[PDB]
Amino acid sequence: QPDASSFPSCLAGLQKKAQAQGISADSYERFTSGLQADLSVLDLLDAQPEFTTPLWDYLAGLVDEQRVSDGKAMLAQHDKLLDQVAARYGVDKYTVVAVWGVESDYGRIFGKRPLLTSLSTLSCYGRRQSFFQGEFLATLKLLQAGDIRDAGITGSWAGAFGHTQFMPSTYARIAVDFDGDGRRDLVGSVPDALGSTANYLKKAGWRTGQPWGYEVKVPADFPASLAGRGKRQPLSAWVARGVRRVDGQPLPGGDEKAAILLPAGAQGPAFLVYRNYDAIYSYNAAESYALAIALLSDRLRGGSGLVASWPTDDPGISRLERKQLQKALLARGYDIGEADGLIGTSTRKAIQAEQKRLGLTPADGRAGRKILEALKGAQP
Ligand SMILES: [Ca+2]
Repeated sequence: QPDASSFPSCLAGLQKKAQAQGISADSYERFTSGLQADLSVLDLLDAQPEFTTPLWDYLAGLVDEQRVSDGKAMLAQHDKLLDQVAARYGVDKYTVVAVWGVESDYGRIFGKRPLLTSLSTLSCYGRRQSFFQGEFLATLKLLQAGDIRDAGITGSWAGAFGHTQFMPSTYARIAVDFDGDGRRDLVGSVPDALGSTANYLKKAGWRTGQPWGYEVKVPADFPASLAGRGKRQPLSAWVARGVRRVDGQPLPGGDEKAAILLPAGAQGPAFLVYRNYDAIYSYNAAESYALAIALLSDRLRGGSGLVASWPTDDPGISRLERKQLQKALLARGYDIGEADGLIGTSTRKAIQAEQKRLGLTPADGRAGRKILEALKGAQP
């Protein structure tokens, strides 16, 4: 089993590796002095989840009306900067602000855990030590360079942090100094953050002026077997198969490769995705985040949102509504923690108990509209 007694020898070993890669002993002592193993970070790894979260729950929180209103506020406030970012990297401002909204809520996301604690612990314990050692050493190089200046910086357990939720190795490779002050500051500089977001997408293959894709309508008998991010066909093949834009307009046709996504079955919402969707997808390597960015970018361009409905009687609910649901559960005597809007195991267990009590099916523990409307009390 992991034991805290091994941590000092592990940290001392990493000092020699750090020195070999140009991190000074002074830097290493300054940034790692009083680091302690936090073995609780391993509780979040190779943890089998008890609950399944469908795509429409991710989208209800990532693309909620507050995310859309906040994004339109940022497009207004940062208009001139965003034009300069688009001019310098060839990525449109709606895409850049959509990524900023989904990844960090425009730089407002609470980092639960100190970066250097998570990464040093994961460098010394568990089954991914070599990977996390690279991330740990990349963080120390960024601190030595003064790109990062807060050794107590917080982020995800896996080391994603700042406006962009880059991991340290991504930060090293992709971060830009947009404002030209000699610092690549993705924590405190909105210019550096938006420029780095754009640079990430450019490096991932973004084609200037091309769409991510769009929502489409497929015919009743469209074969679900043809769908998937990996299964591209020329647009002419999709036209031949009766695929159309959701407003009935034809596709462009010709020879450009595109995939159809049917994340919720042959008559659920359908998406035609181009190479720029693949660039977006690379940021989180998860359809939930990739379609959140694409659909938020559609809302920020003044789109009304998804035309098709998800196959549920229980639509997802906003971040504000998740807080209302958590307050409702606390009011009914479920000790689920703070009403922070994060739907974790404690909340989902209380939802499932209420679903079974109320005869709601499925008793899936989802934070959906059905349980919200059932449990809301006074002044939600
Ligand atoms: Ca800068």
